[PDB]
Formats: sequence, structure tokens, C-alpha cells
Amino acid sequence: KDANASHPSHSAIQSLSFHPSKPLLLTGGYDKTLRIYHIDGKTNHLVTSLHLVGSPIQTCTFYTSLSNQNQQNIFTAGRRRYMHSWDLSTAKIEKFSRLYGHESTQRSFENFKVAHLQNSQTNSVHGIVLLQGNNGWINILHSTSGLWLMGCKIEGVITDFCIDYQPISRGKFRTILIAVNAYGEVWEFDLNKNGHVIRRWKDQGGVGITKIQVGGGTTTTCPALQISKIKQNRWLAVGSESGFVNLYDRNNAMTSSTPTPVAALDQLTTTISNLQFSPDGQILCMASRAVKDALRLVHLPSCSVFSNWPTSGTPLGKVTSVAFSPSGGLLAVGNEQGKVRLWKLNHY
Amino acid sequence: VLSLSFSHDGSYLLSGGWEKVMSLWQLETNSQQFLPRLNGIIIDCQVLGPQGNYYSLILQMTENNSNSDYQFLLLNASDLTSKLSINGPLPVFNSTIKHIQQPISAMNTKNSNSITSLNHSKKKQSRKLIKSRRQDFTTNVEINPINKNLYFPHISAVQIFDFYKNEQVNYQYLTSGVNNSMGKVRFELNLQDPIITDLKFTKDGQWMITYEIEYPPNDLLSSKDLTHILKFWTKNDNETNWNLKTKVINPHGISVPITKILPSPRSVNNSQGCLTADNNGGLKFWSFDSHESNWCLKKISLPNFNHFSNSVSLAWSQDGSLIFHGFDDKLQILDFDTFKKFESLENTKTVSEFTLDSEIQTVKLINDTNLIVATRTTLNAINLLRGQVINSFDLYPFVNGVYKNGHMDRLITCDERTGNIALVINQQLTDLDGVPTINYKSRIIIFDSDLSTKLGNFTHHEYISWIGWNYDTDFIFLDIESTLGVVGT
Amino acid sequence: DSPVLQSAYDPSGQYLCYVTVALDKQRVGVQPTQRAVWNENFLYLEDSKLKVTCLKWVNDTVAIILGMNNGEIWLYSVLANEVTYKFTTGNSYEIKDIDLMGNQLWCIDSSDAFYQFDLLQFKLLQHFRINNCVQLNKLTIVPAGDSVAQLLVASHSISLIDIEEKKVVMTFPGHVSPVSTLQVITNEFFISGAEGDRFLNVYDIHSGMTKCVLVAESDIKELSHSGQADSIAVTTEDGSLEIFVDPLVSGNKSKKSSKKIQIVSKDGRKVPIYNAFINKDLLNVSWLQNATMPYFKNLQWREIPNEYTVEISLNWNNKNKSADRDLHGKDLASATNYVEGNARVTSGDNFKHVTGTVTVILSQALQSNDHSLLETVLNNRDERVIRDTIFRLKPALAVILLERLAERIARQTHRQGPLNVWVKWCLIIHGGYLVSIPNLMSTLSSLHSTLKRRSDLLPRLLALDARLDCTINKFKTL
Amino acid sequence: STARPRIITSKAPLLPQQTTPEQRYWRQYTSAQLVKEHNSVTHISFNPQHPHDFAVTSSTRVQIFSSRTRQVIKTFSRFKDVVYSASFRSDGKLLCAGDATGLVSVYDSYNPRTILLSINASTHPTHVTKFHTQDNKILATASDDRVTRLWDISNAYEPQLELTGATDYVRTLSFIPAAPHLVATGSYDGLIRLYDTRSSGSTPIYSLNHDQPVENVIAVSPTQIVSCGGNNFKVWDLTSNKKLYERGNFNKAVTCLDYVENFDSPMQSALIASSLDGHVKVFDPLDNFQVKFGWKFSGPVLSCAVSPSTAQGNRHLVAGLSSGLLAIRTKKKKSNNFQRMMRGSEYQGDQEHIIHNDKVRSQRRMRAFERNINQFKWSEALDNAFVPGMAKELTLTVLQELRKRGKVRVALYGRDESTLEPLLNWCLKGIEDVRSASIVADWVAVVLELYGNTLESSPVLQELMIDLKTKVRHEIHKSKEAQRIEGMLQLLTS
Amino acid sequence: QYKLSVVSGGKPALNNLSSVTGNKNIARLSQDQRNYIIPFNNQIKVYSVETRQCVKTLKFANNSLLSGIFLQEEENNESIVKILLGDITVPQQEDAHLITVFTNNGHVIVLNYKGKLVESPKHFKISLADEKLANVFHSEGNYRILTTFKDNSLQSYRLYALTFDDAKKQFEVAHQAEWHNVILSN
RNA sequence: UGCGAAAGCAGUUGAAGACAAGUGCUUGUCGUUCGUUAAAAUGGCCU
Repeated sequence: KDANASHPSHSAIQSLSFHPSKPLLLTGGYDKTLRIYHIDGKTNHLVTSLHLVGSPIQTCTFYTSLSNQNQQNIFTAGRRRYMHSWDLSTAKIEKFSRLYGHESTQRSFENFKVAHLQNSQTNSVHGIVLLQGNNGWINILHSTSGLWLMGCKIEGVITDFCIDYQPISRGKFRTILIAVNAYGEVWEFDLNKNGHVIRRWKDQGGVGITKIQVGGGTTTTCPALQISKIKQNRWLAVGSESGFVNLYDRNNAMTSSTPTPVAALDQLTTTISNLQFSPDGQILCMASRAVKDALRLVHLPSCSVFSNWPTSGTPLGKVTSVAFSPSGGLLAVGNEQGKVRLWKLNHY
Repeated sequence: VLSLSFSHDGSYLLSGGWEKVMSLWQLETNSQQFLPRLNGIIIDCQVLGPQGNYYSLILQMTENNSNSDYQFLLLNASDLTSKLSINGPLPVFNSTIKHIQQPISAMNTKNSNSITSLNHSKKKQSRKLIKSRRQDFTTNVEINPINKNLYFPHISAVQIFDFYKNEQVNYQYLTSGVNNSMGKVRFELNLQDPIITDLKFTKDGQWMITYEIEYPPNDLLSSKDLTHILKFWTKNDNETNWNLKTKVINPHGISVPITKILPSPRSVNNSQGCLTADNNGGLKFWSFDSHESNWCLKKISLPNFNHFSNSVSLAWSQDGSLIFHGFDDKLQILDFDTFKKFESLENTKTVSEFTLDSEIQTVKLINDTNLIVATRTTLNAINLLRGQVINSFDLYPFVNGVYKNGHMDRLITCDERTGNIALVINQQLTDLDGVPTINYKSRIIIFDSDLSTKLGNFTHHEYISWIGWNYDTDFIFLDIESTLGVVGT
Repeated sequence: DSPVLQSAYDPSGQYLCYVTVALDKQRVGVQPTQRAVWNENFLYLEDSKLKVTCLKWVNDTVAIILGMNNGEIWLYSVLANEVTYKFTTGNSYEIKDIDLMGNQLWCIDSSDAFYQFDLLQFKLLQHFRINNCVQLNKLTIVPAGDSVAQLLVASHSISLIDIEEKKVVMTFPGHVSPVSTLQVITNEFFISGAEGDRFLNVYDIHSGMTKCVLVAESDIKELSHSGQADSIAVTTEDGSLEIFVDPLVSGNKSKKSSKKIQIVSKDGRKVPIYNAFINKDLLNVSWLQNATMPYFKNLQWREIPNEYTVEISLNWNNKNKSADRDLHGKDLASATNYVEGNARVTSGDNFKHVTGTVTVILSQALQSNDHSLLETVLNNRDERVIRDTIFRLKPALAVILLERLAERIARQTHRQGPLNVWVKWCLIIHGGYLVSIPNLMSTLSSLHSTLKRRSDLLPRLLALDARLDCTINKFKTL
Repeated sequence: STARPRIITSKAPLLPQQTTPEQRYWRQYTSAQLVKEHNSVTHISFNPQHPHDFAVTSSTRVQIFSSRTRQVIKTFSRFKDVVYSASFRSDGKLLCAGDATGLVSVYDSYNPRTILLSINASTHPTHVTKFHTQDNKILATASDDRVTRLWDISNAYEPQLELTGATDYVRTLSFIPAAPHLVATGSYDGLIRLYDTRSSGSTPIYSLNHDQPVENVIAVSPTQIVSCGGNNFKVWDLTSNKKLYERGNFNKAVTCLDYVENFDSPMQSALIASSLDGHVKVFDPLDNFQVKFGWKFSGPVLSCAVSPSTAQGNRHLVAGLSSGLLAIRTKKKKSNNFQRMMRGSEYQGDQEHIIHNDKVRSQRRMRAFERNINQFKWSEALDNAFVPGMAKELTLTVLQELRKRGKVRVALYGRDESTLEPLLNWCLKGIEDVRSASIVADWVAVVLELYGNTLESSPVLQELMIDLKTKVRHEIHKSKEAQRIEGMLQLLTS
Repeated sequence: QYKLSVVSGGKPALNNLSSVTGNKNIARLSQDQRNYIIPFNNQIKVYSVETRQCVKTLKFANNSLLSGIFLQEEENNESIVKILLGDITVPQQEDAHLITVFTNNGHVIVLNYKGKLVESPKHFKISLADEKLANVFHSEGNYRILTTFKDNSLQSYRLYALTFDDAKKQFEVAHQAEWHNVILSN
């Protein structure tokens, strides 16, 4: 059953998120309403909904703290110069509007991600909010304090970024910011070492890049429930305006500094606006919001598109958001008509 | 810089001081973030929580020179909005109470102490308390007739205090001073914000009347003259804020202060008038005219004197026929309708002027029959119908030069339903050598309306600054330790 | 539909066990029903195909017995949050229904087989198939003391079965649809209801005859009965709860519900009831407040009227108030700023509320209140003209002239010079009339204040004059 | 923390004759149009219905003026002699006009070509033609026969009723609003006669004696009527048969009255009175018929009218003068693809459980002096105080705020002769007024204390000091004169 | 017929009597950070951080021990110097609702900030000779005290390692360090 | 500082010790004591 068929939305579904440990799906869009649904597959009811007056939702993510599992938040942002955090533990809603000297580099909060950072002075893990800004800037803030921790600048027009984790020891890990501009040059920063650059490389082929996304390990889409569950990501995907997706195997791609992709996918002909991986990384879901029914599922490591699905009668619509379930093997596709359709992969 | 603190990981510095602005310095990029216009100067900063998600500040309100007014403020880190703010009562005592020292600043001001000034000022205040004849630490507090809320005038603002919850309802500025616009530093600390010296409620509780003095800055032609402003405020019982309806600038003439305010009985215009008296010997009557939708000066008694005295008290009969005006040693009875002196056609056994031994401090009309007059020496009861003094008591060994003029009305209050009187007497505890020490003791005596018998006699271990009658059978008193007690049935 | 698949109160009704689907896996939760904390602990079924078919509480350690569709019957200890033991029937057929009486545990298989297990020895004591009993889905145990001798099963028609003979003693005509509820309300009567049927049949277990038929307004989901068989509660598909008060004691053939209970929120949304509980003078109802959160209420069903609606508070269009904020949205620690707004500013000296002559035009302008003719008269500046005009003016109009001149002098400061000769001539000529008239400050209130401001400004002007004298004399000598 | 307080403008104690809200309402009738007619405009009437046009009677012509454009849209010129009164029905479909030949001609309201009815009411001139307000079938005509006649519109061959008992020249009549049986006639002998039409009607049921010849009668309520004649107007109660009030505010005879209530205004009811001295005045029936506003015109005002309560557009006050003038014063009254992309913004959250509102509302823009005082730029704020076109109250507020912070010397530091002259040029005007004089004295004296040495060098500063000296001497003389007159007032009052 | 009583009054107690310390705040957040414990001159007030209401007030007048220590009429020098979360004397206990109060003259009081007060709270005294304890430090189950004394208006500091003897049922101090002529300390 | 209306009316800041600087001498300073009632480190306020 469709996820939001019980309580319809009044706009395109700009963002979808699954709770890390609960059967909850959060939808957000330009109608300024965050809607949380309990996902049964057969009833799919509405847990709650919150309307933020004057604040459209471009991106909204569930966050669950790695230290305390009772600390649960919803982080929400649109074109505005602020950001909202809803404490899910009357609603407790804080606003992050202060950038501690860097408002010139951050004019909007719409493109953000939430990650885990180990401070390594006390080996304590806290969440960080990474905001894309102008002039290649990414501003990284504490998720509770809202203080400006650090900032990483790449050259050229920054188009996307993502978070990778690398385990160092027992109970220790490092966080890497992977940022890509429109040319194809990719920077990798070590957030533990004051945000200094680990490495820089170039996307082979590489023009008009819109999306970058790691997969096969702990991602921002699928986080860890404890520090020992943190794994590195096997796959990296880069998606371009032309409809091309270059797919890199990280185990061989970290060495070259001009790596070769395992595959280059041209099944879609419009701009790649959604890249997602399964929690195991066996499926890469690539999608475009420019035309109708532009969603493809790619089997890895064979790098081959599935043939029987999707179908000429599949009601995908103009796919604006994609979410994978952490455990259930569900796929939620939110489109421009406000519908979030739900499917189950029977293998998972 | 009065307060310094670090974050836990040490990348940020919290600093605060006389500017009432809290600064967070990024120690990497040397850029700071401000939270300005706090309620007081920052004497303490702390970062709290495992992730530093709280800021705990201690803020002192240095506009009050009499006491150390601390506010404890816990701030949410993300919003920089107050999770909690904790006060006590904020009364402005007439003089500085024991062991209260002004904080250190760059230079010696009225609000602050310099580096050199602190050690001398502690000694000077201590030996002032030991040696000086005058010990006045009295405040004026109001009780709202509707809410039973205690109103403390705090210099240029008013604090509203919920008595039963022991908490604060509101804090509202009432003057046009510099106030919360900026934090005064260096020579700016010598500026004086306008002082609310009187506040009263109409019997209905719909109107609040505030009298204030605006002080000019130094080194000008206009540095000598003082502005006196009388303001009338209203509010609905739903909202908490008061709204300024009427403002009168120099209400008794230019540079003539108002000594006494007395709201009218219910019979006089549904308790929507007041009666203001100045030190030249003049009365004025103000009343709410609905057609003008404002307060209007309705009656005037001209001063017409070269006699200047701050010992002014008023009383008003419950039917509103008579006004008892005590000015210096004289006490007059005035008919309200003519607003002139009372004259009788028979002119037999009816004297409207009373000449007394010393200056009147309080006039209290208990019922229509009994009139208490407190002088600098004696406390007398006069029966108006009889024209005879019932009994007089000697207050001279207690109230000899201790209080300034018109400050015993803070100490004497009266019950209106049952007619009982409360009187409070403060005594300094003396050492075995004979030198009067710091410590004090207070006695509360509850008298009958005729002052014939003492219904109650209580001792309290601390100086009592203000006793007032709660509007149902209770007497609320305020210590100098900011505690509040009740002497009631 | 309903997110809760299966639910059951314990005996004494203090706790509720329910089954809900989380993504693709079922889970079992237990919530206390009395108001006087949430239970976050859940029993997750790891296999996606594995489902709970039936459930039954156990009256040392409280436990719930859960039949599965693989053919296993799990005894789940609620405190340890674990399945202590899993009974198996040996066949992969789903467990249609279960019942317990003391140490015995009886269950019916999907292939119409009977299995008796025992709890303490943890063994399958026996299994058997009885002829003419097929497609069975309800089993209950007829209480004949501590010893168990009779089972009551139902496919669509109810059979009474003696255990040691393994044969059907008595058969009852049930329902056209499969039997959904089968309970033993007392030891001579039992009750049966079916899927999609509003009717309940009460049968005598010895006579085999139908005593009565109880009818609900809608199709019946769940049934509860008090211990004395003096009240029966049913929750129906529409979400209401119907109470049949004293159904056994006796128009006699079919009975209608005595009381009806609904739950309506404040905004008007109907809230369905699943799984009520009834006892002596107490009734407990349950409903889902959020998507999958059970909430309970206790009622005294004897005191309530025949049609009762419970009003519960739900968040519909709630304005998200904050403890730290006020109603306006400002901080509570923040002080209220000083604002004048539209306040009238006044002073204390306002004592309101306390040939060739032009006297003809002046009088006409004063009577008509005519500004243009008054200006035409006031344009004349000859002292003889002014004096004789005011002399010929009536005494009453002089007061009006003084008022108008006071207003013009106050509003226009440059006319204070020329208009003062009119004012002074009025005061000189009409002085005696002004003495005779009373309330002179109230009538001439504008004139008094206009003169007061100018007269009050004098010492500052003199001081500034002296300073400017110093400076001018100094640079003049220099 | 606390939001910063806005700087409060200095408001001095108020002066006499402040702006009344009724004046603020009535002075919005600002745009004026004067149309010259061939003869005196005797009657002005408004259409009771939409679009609320107004009919104007001149010699031998009735003109319908549009309310939207204030231009004439219809013209009735069929009348052989001078036409006197023109009026509309309550529904606004018919227009009745009275002629000097005794004719009453009833036309369609917007069709001057078609004449539905023509009544030979009298041989004497018919000065009044009115339609019954309650009944659409009745036309009341008053002529110089001293007889008023009620006609049915259907059969107009004979008068349905004739009302007599007037000794001279009935030239006004009115209908009481609640009672459709009552008719009031006002005549030049001074008696307002009330007739009950259900009775005989030859004699009035009672009469009300307005001593001067009654020019006009109007009914402002079911109980109260207002009659004007002579210099005054009198408002009477009908049940008590006694006058409640009389206002003689005029020089010459009051010619016309109008009444309008529930129109969008501070004042709920208004009575408009026009006289021969060129004055049209507004009176408030709730406030004891006191005087609120007035207009003066170029000549004797025969007629006046105000647009009705339900105007729902421009509002007019119209006056018709004896000279032939008519004066009107008025109060004025992305593609589909992109939209489906961005459609969600106009939601407001009706179906949602919780609504959270912390959105920041825009405020009024801070002025430059306020910004500089906020940013602690005292010299820049002093420079921004004196700029051409800036209000004198605001130039006072900057000085008072700087004085209050104590920044007089700080703002005055570092000034040369060129930067000192705007302050002194404003102080030249600031000495004269009473509100600013003390502040000007403070600032000028601080200027003299700081910069007294540069006077000996700079010549222009010496000229400014001498000019301000002369102004100060003039103000001292004015203050002394005011103190002398105050002493004279004390002698007279005492 | 008339009875005096002290009902409602507030003055937050500050650790400013020492006047040499940098951190003057005694109020402490609880472990779950839902309650804020603030000393007053007449009581101890617990606030709910989430609801901004005073949940529980431990008034000195209601308890005999608290009135015996703080409200002594002879000496007003008694003031709460430190509040420590949990119970110091009992190890290995959660002690969610218990706090430990250290006064300047060495009294140690164990109180409940939730629920009704115990009629006889756990009360002890630290053996201090001619000293006023200015502060108390906790770290990983180890405790120290910093005490001011006088042997110039400047005072001097002694740092004692503090232990609790379960058998002796008392607090014991060992002289770890000493400093003289301390102007300021953070 | 004391009293007094706001105006005013009377009254007053002494020692000691230590240190610094200049050159035993001179001067200043005081997180010193005792006695009397007695300016200035380019440093300005959030979203």
C-alpha cells in the first residue's frame, strides 16, 4: 500500500527518510509540513504531522545519536537562512540560525547532511550538520550546540557531497567528507584532522556532475546503531546532468588519483537527481526528476540493470525522492503528485 | 572583564562583563558571537552538559545600589534562549543594607567600585552602619487588589512577584531612560535612569499610577533641574503587560515633586480618581473622563505657600466627603465637593485644622470614626465624632532620626475590614561594649482601631522594610533578607 | 483497517498484549491498562513469513502462549522478553486455535488435528483426529472442574467432544460463516459468534437448544463477559462497544444491546474501540491514539447512560506553544520594553475640566465661529482700531475672543507679538466682567497654559544670554 | 535576552485645538470640482440604490451626475418653466420633478425621453415632490396652494389625500421612518404639522412651533425630527411634542439639512446643515448635536447633500449655491509546469496536527539616525539629525537621545567651522519654539564651551553667534511679556 | 488569634563570600539534566528544565536538622558551599534523587530532591580546624576539598584529599597541598 | 559626609608601613593597616 495514502500531501515529496530503528517514514515537501507515518505495508497510518509556518522543506532527515539511543531528532531545512531540529524523545523545536562568522558563505540551509564525528580528545561521538554553501564551502556545525566546528572549501562550483566512515580501531573511527564540483574533481577531507584534505582525484569522463554517493557500508541514509557497527563503503557513484552514472569500486579507486570506473550507466537520459544504495549495497537506485518513470535499479557487483522492473505500468511518476528501508527491504518512491508508493523486495 | 569560561574542547571562549553582552570567541578564527541586552552584568559564565548544550550565567542588576540583585540564567545553547531564569524579590532599599559591595570596574562610578575604592568602601560602609544615626532600609511594595501580586518598583522598571508560587510573573520597564537599549560602560555608568518613586493601584485594580523623577546628565545648563512625570497605565485581566494611557509632565508645576499619591474611594468616580499632593502644600485631583478617554485634572488646591516640607500624608473618607491633609505639623480637614477647607455654619465644636507637636509621618483613617496620626514623637488616635484624643503612645525612643520624612507610612499599615492596625519597630542589637552591631531585630504590634489594646505582639530576627495589608485579613512584611512573611489570623 | 492484528487482556484485565507489523516483521507488545509508563520492549519475529495466529495469557512467571503459522506454539516470558520454550506439533500446518486449563495446553491444527501438550513436563502427551470434525478454527475447554473431559470446537457448526472416547457428544447448528468467537459464559450455557455476523447464539450445553440470540448494531469483532455472566461487552467493526446487561435472565428469543459506548475526539473525529474488557461495575476500553499506540480508559458502566460518548483530547491544528516562550513569541526571561504608543502627553497647568472699527465683522465671526472673517479682523494692526473694536465688543464675546487668540498664539509662535495687544486690550477693557465671571481658569485654560510655557522658559534663556554675552564680548575685544 | 527598544519620538504636552478624529475623517473630502450652472441650484438628491448617482435641479433642467466620474450622464430638459424638486423612489426606478406651472412629471430614472406620468397637481407652483419611503405607490406633492397632496402612482387623476391647515407656503415635507401613516409638513408660518393619513387628514393631529419660517424638515429617527428655519435648527421629539435641542451656530438662514448614519466613519450619525452665509457644518446627533467640522464656500448655499450610507465607492459632499455653482468634494475609495513544480506554498496547515509559528515578521525600517545611535556613532547621528526635509520633531529626538546618553560632547568633538554650521543654523530656528529651546540652550552652550577659541578666527561663526543672540533676546522679551500678562491674569482671576 | 509566619522569600545563595573564586555558581543540573538544583538562603529549589516550574522545594524551616544548621540565630555564617549529585557516602548506588550538601563549617547532609524528606537525613561533619571549606571536588570516585584559612588581608589555601571511612562512619582528610597569599583562583 | 524643600546650610579626606622609579636623597604607587562623620592596551551590543 502507498505510504501516504492515508493522509495526502499538498506538494511534491521533496524528501523521504526512514527511521534507523523504528517503522517510521518521514515525508517533507514545499507545503511546509513534516509527516511521520507508521509503515505496516497494509494500513500505513499517520503517526503525526507538523506544519512549520513559512518554512518549506527541501531536505529533512531522521537523526539518532550514536552514544545515547534515546536521543532522536528530525533535522529540516529549505531555502531559508535557518534550520529546524525537532526533538522526538507541544513539540520541542529548536532553530539553528546562527553561523559563527560565516553567514556570508552560507546563504541558505537547504542542502545539508547529518553525520557522526568522534572528537578523539575524549573518544566521544557527537552529530555534525554539514551545510553546502557558496564558493565551494561546506560549513560543519555541532548538531546540539549549533556551534561552527569547521569548514572545508573545494575549488569550482560545488554540486554535491557525502560522508564516508573508516574504522581505525576498536571503538574508533574517522569521518571523511567527499565533495564534488561540476567539473568532476573530487576532494576528500579528514574531519578529525581539522578538516584537512586527505586526497583529490578526478572523475573519469566527468562533466556536469550533480550527485555523489557512497554505499555498501554506513551511510547518511543508513546509519549505525553502535560504534562497532560502523563499516566502510565499498561503492561510490557519481551522477551527471547527461544521465551518466560512473560507478567506482572504492577498494581499487582510493589508490589511483585518476581512477577508472567499474561501469558507466547511460540507461537514463536526463539529469541524475537521486542516487541511493541498499544497506548491503547490492542495489543502486538511480533516478531523475526531470521526466516520468526515470528510476532504475542496478545489481552490484555485476553492474547490470534489472529488466523486469520497473515496468510500463509502474506508477512511479516524476521521482523526486527515494528511500530504502534499513531492514525491511522496502523501497519508498516519492513523486511530484505527492504520492509516496511503497514496494517490498522479497529477497530482503 | 568580569567573567571568563572555556568550552569543554577548548575551541571557544565565553566572556562577559559590564556591557551586559555575552561573547563566544572562536579561538581559531577570532570571530565572536554576541548575546546582548541581558538583564544584568555578567559576573559568571559556565558551559554545561556533556556536549556543552547549556550556558549557565549569573547576572547582577547593578542599577540597584542598595542590594546585590543576582539572576540565575540557564540558556539553551542552540537557540540562545532562556531555559530558566531565577530571581528573588527585587526591592530597592532606601540605603545600602549590610555587607553589600559594588563590583569592580575600570573607574569609580555610582554603580561600581574601582580597584582602589573597594577596600576603602567596605570600611566606610561598615563604620557608617556602626556609627550613623539614620538607619533607613525601607522599601515601598504594592499589592494588586485583583491578583494579590506584589509589585516592587525597581528603579526604571517594575518587578511583579507571585507571592504564593514564590516566583516572578513579569518585569516591565516603565520609564523612557536608556534602560535596556545598551550596556553602560566607563563614564556612562554615572548616568541615572529615571526612578519610579511611587506606584499605586486604584481600588478596582483597572488602573496603575506611577510617579517618577527623571534626572539630567551632568555638565549642562539643564543639569540642575529634575523632571517629574505622572503616568496612568491600564491593562485587561487577561494580559500581563500594562499600557500607558496618560502621561503628565510636571503635574504640580515645574520642578515641584509629588510627595504623596492616594487613590480615590469607590464612591468617588467608581475608584477611577487619584489625589496627588506636593511639598509646597498643594493638592490636585485627577479623574478618568471617559468622553476625553483620558485622565483629567478635575480639582486644584493651590499651594500659595513659602513653606516647603516633605512630611505629607493624606487620608480620604470612605464616602468621599472629607480629605485629611497632613502637611508638616498642621493637619487639615477638607470638604471634597468644594475642595477647600471645611467650614461649618454652626461653627461649634468643629475645628478643621489640627496643630500637632511634630511633623506628621502617617495619617490613617480606620473607619469613619478613628484617625491615627503618627508624628516624629508620638502616635495618637483621635475620634473625629468626639473631637477627642483617645490615647497617645511615645514613639520617640524608636523613631528618633532613624527614618527620613514620609518613610513611616511604609512601616504603618491598617486593616480595612476589621480595623486592626499593624506597626513595626526596628532595633539595632548592641554589643556588650555598647557599640551598635550590624544585627537587627524587629517587633510587630497589632493594635485595635482605638489603639487601646494590643491584639498581637511579635518579634522577628531581621529588620522589616515594609508591612502592608493583604486585602483579606493578612499583613505581609518584607525583610532585608528578601523574605516575605504574613502576620494574620 | 486496524494496525493491531491480535490483542488480548490478561485475566483481571490489568495488561493488554497486542501484535503489530513493523515494516515487514511482526512484533508483540504488552501495555498496562491502568493509568497509575510506556513499555518499549517488543518481541520481534525474525522471519518475515512467520505470523501469530492465536494468543492466550497464562494465569511463578506471567507468560503469553502464541500459536504460529509454522506449527509451533511459543511460550513467551514477558519480563525476560524472550521465548522460553517452543512446542512443536511435528507438522508444518498453522495453529488455528489454542486453549489452556492448568497444566494442559490444547490446540487445533490447520489439518483438523487435536494436540494436547503439558506445560510442566514440556511434552506432547497426545494427538488425534476425530471424524466429522473438519475445517475447525475455534477450540475452547468446557470447565468441569480441575479435570478436563470436554472440548468445544467450531468450524461453522459447534461440536461437543468427549476426550477419552474421541467422539462428538453433541452438535450445535452455528452460523453460515465460520465461527469467530466461542466462549463458555456459565457452566450450563455457552456463546458463539461468527465473522461478519451481528448475531450471537447462546446455547445450552446439555440441552443443545438455543436460549437466545443477542444482536449488535454492527458486525462483532471481540467479546468479553463478566464472571457471573451478568454482562457481556462486544466491540464491533464500526468501533463501538455494546453492553448486554443480564442477557440470560428473561421478545424473549432475540435481545438488543442495553448500552452503547463510542469515543469521539474534541474536533469531532470518531475514534474506534478495539478490545474492551468488562468486570463487576468496571469497563476498560482501548484505542490507538497515534498510529500504533494503545490508550485506555476505565468507566463505571452502571452509572453511564444508554448512549455514552467519551470525549478525548487529540492534537488537531494545535498551536505549538513553548514553555520558554510567551504567547506572543518572545522570550520569557526577556523584559517588556517601554513603549508610549498613542498615549496622550499633557501637563499639569492644563486647567480645562477644572470710525474704521471692525467690531461688527468681529462679532459675526465670533458668533458663527468663522475662521476667515476672524483672520480678516485680526489682520488690522492699528492700536486705535483694536482698542475701539474691543471697547464696542459685547462682554460675552470677549471671552470667546480670548480663547481664539490663545489658540492662535499657542499654535503659531510668530503671532504671539501682534496678538498680545488684542489680549491685553481685552483684559484692560473687559476687566470688570472678567472679575465678575467665575471659573476663570477653566474658561481661560488655553491662555493660562500658553502663558505658562513661555514664562517658564525664562531662566534658561537668561543663562544662555549670559554665555553668549561672554563669547561675543571676548571676540569683540579680541 | 531582549529585543532592542525602538527610539521613542519626543511628544511634548499637547496644544489647544488638536486634531479631532472627526476632523481627520471629514478633511479627507479633499478633491473639489466646481461646475457652473445657468441658475441657482435649489435641490440635490441621491439615488437610494446602486450606483448612487445624484440629481441636481437648476432652472428648467434636471441633471443626473455620475458618482464615479462626477460628470453629468443624464439630462432632463423637457420642463416648460423652472423645475423645483427632483427625487428618486426608494427602489430608484422613477424620478419625480415639480414644476413652476403646477406639473409633477414622473420619468424613468435613467431615461429622459419617456414620461410615465404627468400630474396637473396645481395651478400654483409645486415646490416639493417626494416619494413615500415606506410605500412605493405614494407621491407627496406640496405646492403654493398651501395644500399638500398624496397621489397614487396608478391612478393620478385625483389626489388620494389632501392635507390642509397651513396658512403660508408649504415648501418642505417628510415621512417618519417607522410610521407610514405620518406625514410632516413645514411651512413659512413656522408650524410643522404632523398628519395621520388614516384619519380625515384635513387637520393635523399636532403641530410643532419653530418660530422662524421653516425652510426644511427631516426625520433622523422614528422619534426625532429636525427642522431648520432662521439662523438655528431645532430637533424635536414626536412622542413628547417638545424640542430636545436647538443650535443657532449660523449667521444667515439655515437652508438645507441632510442626515446619514452607519456610514464608515468614527462618528455613527451625522447631520449636515447648510445656510446662506456659505457655511456647511456637521453635527453629531449622539454628542448632543455638537459641531464637528465645517466648510466655507464662495456664496449662499441653497442646497446640500451627502452620498448615502451604502455608497460602496467614492463618497461625495455636494453643495449647490445661489450663485449657480455646484461644488463637489469627494473622498476616494509563471507557467503550469512551474506551478506544479512549486505548488505547495499556499497551504497554511489546516489538516495538520501541530502548527509551529516562529516566523519573523517584518518591521518598520530604522531611520539613519536610529541606526547610528544603535551602532554607537554619535557624530554620524548628529550629522544625520540636520538634513533638509527632516521633521522638526525628529531633529529634536536625535538631540534628546544624545543628551540622554550623555554624548553631547562626544558628538561635538572634532568639529570644524564647516561642520558646526548645520547645528547652529537649526538652533536659530530652535530658539524660537517652546518645545526645543532648553535643548538648544544646552547644545549651544556646550558648543561655546568647546569651540570658543575658533570664534576669534572664523568669521561666519561670529555671524551665527550674533544672529542667535538677537533671536535669544527676542525670545527673552516674549517670555517677559508672557509673564506680565500672566500677572495681569492673576489680578483679574483673584 | 494572630500568628506570625515566614512564608515566601527568595535570595539565591552565591559562593561570593570567599570573593576570590572565579566560578561562583553552586546550582547543578542533575544527571538526566531534567532538574536544576539551586540553593537559596532559606531553601533548596529544584526546577524542571523542560517545564520551567519549581518541582520541589526543600525549605530549611520544615526540617529540624536544616533549621539547626542554617537558621541558627547566633551565627548566619552557614551557607551551602557545594552540592554534589548522588550520595557521596554510599558507593555503587545509582542515587538518582539524592544530593550531598557541603557547608562552609563542614556539615555534610544527604537529601532527597524528589519525594518527601527523610525526618533524619544522613548528617556528618568533616573534621576542620580553624578552616572554612571553600570548595569540594569529585572525579571518578575520588574526592578533594579546598579550604581557606589564615596563619595582608589575603588568606591561604589547604587542599585535603577526602575519604569516607565505612567502618568509622566519618570523613577523613589528608593534607595534600598548601598555598599562601592567594589573590584569585579558578 | 551631616541636615534640609529641589534651593541650599554647615563640614571634611589624616597618618603608618611596604614597594617601585629617578638620583643616602626625591617622588609615586597600594587585591596594606590604623584613624575621621567626609580618562586613555584601536578597545561599542547577534541572527
